[PDB]
Amino acid sequence: FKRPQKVQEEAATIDVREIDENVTLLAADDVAEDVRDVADDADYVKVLGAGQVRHELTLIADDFSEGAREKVEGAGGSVELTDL
Amino acid sequence: MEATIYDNTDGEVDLPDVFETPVRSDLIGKAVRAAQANRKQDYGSDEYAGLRTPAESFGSGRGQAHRVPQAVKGRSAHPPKTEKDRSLDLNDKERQLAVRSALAATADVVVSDDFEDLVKTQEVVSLLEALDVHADIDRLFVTSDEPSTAARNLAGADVATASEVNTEDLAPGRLTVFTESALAEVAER
Amino acid sequence: PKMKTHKMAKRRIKITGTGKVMAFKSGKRHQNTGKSGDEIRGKGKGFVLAKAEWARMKLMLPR
Amino acid sequence: AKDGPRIIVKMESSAGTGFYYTTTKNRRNTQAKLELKKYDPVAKKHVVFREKK
RNA sequence: GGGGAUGACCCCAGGCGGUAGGGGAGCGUUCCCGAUGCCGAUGAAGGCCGACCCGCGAGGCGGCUGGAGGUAAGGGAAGUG
RNA sequence: GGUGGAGCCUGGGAGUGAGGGCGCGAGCGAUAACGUCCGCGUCCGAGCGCGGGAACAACCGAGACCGCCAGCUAAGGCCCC
RNA sequence: CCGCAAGGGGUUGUGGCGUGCCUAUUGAAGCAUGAGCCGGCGACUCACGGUCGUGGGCGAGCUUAAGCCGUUGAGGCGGAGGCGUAGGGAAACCGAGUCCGAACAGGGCGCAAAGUCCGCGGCCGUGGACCCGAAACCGGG
RNA sequence: GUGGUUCGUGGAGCCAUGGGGGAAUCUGGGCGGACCACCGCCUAAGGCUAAGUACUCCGGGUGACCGAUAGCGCACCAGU
RNA sequence: CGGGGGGAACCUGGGGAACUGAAACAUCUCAGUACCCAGAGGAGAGGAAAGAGAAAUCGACUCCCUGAGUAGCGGCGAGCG
Repeated sequence: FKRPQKVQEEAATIDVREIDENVTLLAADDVAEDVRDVADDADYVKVLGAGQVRHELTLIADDFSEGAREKVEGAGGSVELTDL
Repeated sequence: MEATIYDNTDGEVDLPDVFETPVRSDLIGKAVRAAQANRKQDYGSDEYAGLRTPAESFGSGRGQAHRVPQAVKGRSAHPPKTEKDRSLDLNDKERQLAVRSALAATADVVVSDDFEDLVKTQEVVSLLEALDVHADIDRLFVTSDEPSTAARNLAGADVATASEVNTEDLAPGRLTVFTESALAEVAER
Repeated sequence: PKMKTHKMAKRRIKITGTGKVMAFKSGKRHQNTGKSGDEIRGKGKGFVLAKAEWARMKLMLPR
Repeated sequence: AKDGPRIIVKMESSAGTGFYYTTTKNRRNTQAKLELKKYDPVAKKHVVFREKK
């Protein structure tokens, strides 16, 4: 069912409990009130829900799952790229 | 613990956790291999001699049977392929780990910085009188940022430096002396 | 180097990390079949076992 | 299927335009132009289906 | 399987014909280590013969040969039987 | 369930993918063939290597880990070789 | 005859029992093949992929091309990248949910059980790739 | 009507051309893959340009490369 | 005045193939491979843009790794890429 050639768009798999945790590690930098956009395991910052939002942080990322953004509401804040 | 500082009568320094640990043989050996491994060279049996000429594989019907394999001085069969990738690249982390636990093994002798100055191989003769032994026979020469000059050539020459010396260097059953910034090698560790 | 009957990779052919794979039902249809309706109720996915091995394998690497 | 100009010709129907259609095989056999039955386009539900094609 | 000290010993169970073929384990072969390894003109090797070791592929050893080696108690390597 | 020891799933490494021989139940076939065709048991597999029926895989007994100067039996035999 | 003596050495008269050896065979002394003798050559390997096993180094793990360091000549530093870190779909895209569909019925998944690099190894793909073995097609002469 | 290209006649372009038509010199003219609008890009239809990769007749080194049936077939009145 | 005649292998251009794989074979692959040719060199190749790509970004040509065995070409079959 594939194409007559290239093109391809983007975005990417990043997420909830994932960041609260290894980000716990991320504490080395923007992990106080958090200002997110790591540079340590991914490529094009979306965030899956599941887990239980924490660490009160705001993310300069692309976007996040239903649950995602909601629990986010639970313990932090949202910040979406270039223009959203 | 017992990290003995040269210039004998003079002071003592401490053995760090790093070297301390307990030892990893399988690995050590690995290191070794890594070593000679990427070092060797390679060999081959003449492509030309082996598949060059014109072979007239004498038809049939005639009382016989057939540039190919199995008569003599040629063919080879599956030769020292000059065509055989000799390398063996272990793996950074692996390797350094190696120089590591290995060196621990070495701890099982502390080159007091001042020494980076002594200017004569007979002077070597001297420090030697200072601590000779069969382990001494082992003897490995280590300075710490750019060699202990003269030290470098004697009935046991060699001179690694605080950065760039490794199991290859001496993990190999030997015994030795690294200058303190060589302990900077420690740093590397 | 290496590859995949990039073909079967494409028509029918995909893996879930389970290390398993599926392709489309394929039992009739998409050629003849004035045939029926409820039978048409026959084209979600087919999971052929064991063989999904030459399969998987030959694809190996990407999919 | 096996296009047979024999008393066996394929045909289908429409839902007044409930939109598309559904699958039928038929026979001049008896009744020519004739062809009416009811169905359910993706369009809502039911509808008058004329079968000719 | 019943203890095993490392062996090993003991009981019984318990078989143990075997090609394609699948699994374990050893042997000598010319090479790279001489993992705080070197024998030899009173012989290196290979040869020539043998009623101590091994289940064995081999060992050792003693005798005579012949002129110069090369072994490695241990791992590595393969144009190996 | 007396059994004891096969049983099941997951996965790597396999071979052969064409045998025939016998008894029995069918085919076919002149109820002909050390014919063939399927079937039910075994057989044989280049070693299912010993016994025998002469000799004879291969049909009756029989499972061959290894013990020359032991003993009980199979089937099969015991006037002689 | 006793250079390892009351036991073996060599040779054999007799007597017992006894069909070679290798290929390929339903089946083999073979009368089927193979091979006249002795000595040396001689045939499942390497490379890159991938794969499963495992020895072992961290679980996020790991290395290019290079630059520099080099009796021995010493390795070190390089962080484009690529394999795990959810995935469901054709896709939009959503997303631990996800497709079909408009229905709470199923398929994929979630469920960490987590890899990952390197080492040696049974194997597979491309390689002349267990070894020799023909007719023949094609190129230049 | 052919070529290169990953393109096997294809939704199929760019450059290169075989054969016929045969433009415009800066609001020129191709370009971003059919095409159309707007944008973005380049400025052809002349020439030279050391160095960074290949190669081995020849010289050097070095080899867990060979030992005369192995090494290039030829270690020496051998491509004879 | 310069040429030509060399030259093991290397370069570019001119011309430019069957086997073999697709378990046939007409597409195709083997390849722009082998070969033959002309010619420059010590190296030729090529080489400052009617480029790239699109983040309003990049700026010789070449060669390594990487990109991708991806994007994809295709009796969408071997494979090629």
